[PDB]
Amino acid sequence: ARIGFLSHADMSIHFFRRPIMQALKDMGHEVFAIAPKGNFTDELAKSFHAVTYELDKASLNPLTVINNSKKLSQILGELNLDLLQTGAHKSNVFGTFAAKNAGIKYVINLVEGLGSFYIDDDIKTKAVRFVMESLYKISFAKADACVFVNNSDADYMISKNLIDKSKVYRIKSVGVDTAKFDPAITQAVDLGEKKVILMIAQAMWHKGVREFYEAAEILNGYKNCEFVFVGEGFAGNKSTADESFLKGGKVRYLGARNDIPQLLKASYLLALPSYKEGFPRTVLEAMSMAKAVVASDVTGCNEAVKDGYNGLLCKVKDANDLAGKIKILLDDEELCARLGANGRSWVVSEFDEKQIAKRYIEIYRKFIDV
Ligand SMILES: CC(=O)N[C@H]1[C@@H](OP(=O)(O)OP(=O)(O)OC[C@H]2O[C@@H](n3ccc(=O)[nH]c3=O)[C@H](O)[C@@H]2O)O[C@H](CO)[C@H](O)[C@@H]1O
Repeated sequence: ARIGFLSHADMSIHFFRRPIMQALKDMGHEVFAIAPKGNFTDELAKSFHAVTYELDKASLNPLTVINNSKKLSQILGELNLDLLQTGAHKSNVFGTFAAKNAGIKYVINLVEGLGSFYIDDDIKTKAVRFVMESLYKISFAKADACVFVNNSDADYMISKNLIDKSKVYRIKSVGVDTAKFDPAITQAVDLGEKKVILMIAQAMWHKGVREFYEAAEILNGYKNCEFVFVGEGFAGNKSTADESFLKGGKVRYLGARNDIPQLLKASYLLALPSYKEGFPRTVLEAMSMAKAVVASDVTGCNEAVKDGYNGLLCKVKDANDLAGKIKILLDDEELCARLGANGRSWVVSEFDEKQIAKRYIEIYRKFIDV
């Protein structure tokens, strides 16, 4: 009845875990949102028990990551948790070690994307990938189960004998609030009289930001289109576009936004030229808003978008092919609407958050009384 949700970032708790956490709260359980201080901490803290901790999120310095995970073990023990749900690599691995050193009997892991350590292929990153996968063998062994939001990550980690099928649970996508993301009750943002080509993402190079911006240059307002980017940059980050880049192209930059349903309602299609995903939630949000998607033919994207059904797949690291798929849909409105309609139909029947949350709780029921 004391269930914590550990993440390296409060955004995962607030956007992804939330439906699970709200379901458990409603059932009368005490629910903990464990993540470093961020932009959603204050909001999270009036819905659940917010707990913050110091985390060097990207650092790979052993002593930093050891000291950090010792402090986290203490922070976690003070919560007297019955079960901990972790998410993503650093929480899955070091969060599990910390949780077990803290006396938490049950730890459920979650993989929602393999990350940039499977995009980059340099020798340094290949070494880091090997260590992480070696530690996963241990954390997965100490943990009781791991949920996977797509099939490819599960297949892969199984193929590498990192985890036994017995513990693999496949719950496709983290779900989307299809009653909130509902065209009929949403008033579009006013972005003009243009065909808005919308990309929602943190400005990671590995999200395809460069390709989205080059594709904007290539189409250059074709058929009265306008590329729009929603998300945050970060200065002094090799892995990220700075605001100067995000504002300096044939793209309208809106920064961070909370009116995503309204922005999607204003848009003509959603683009996600990611280098790698798990089950992208912005794609789900577009589908729920009955909007067609053009996404990269990469892990995750190619499970959330079926080419010719709810969207079009384009080659990765290829600004011209991304522009081509967008042009195709600009050239054929009746097709673009048909794909969006298929997206809305697919999400309502398989990806509404409420049933997805109930399936997580059925996994928890295996170990604790809810
Ligand atoms: C592996 C990877 O690279 N990403 C995965 C990771 O999500 P990411 O961390 O990549 O986030 P995402 O891009 O899937 O989702 C972003 C979330 O933030 C919201 N948002 C974003 C920007 C903004 O200004 N305002 C706003 O509200 C957006 O509506 C969405 O709900 O986990 C997700 C949940 O499973 C998916 O599996 C993604 O594939």
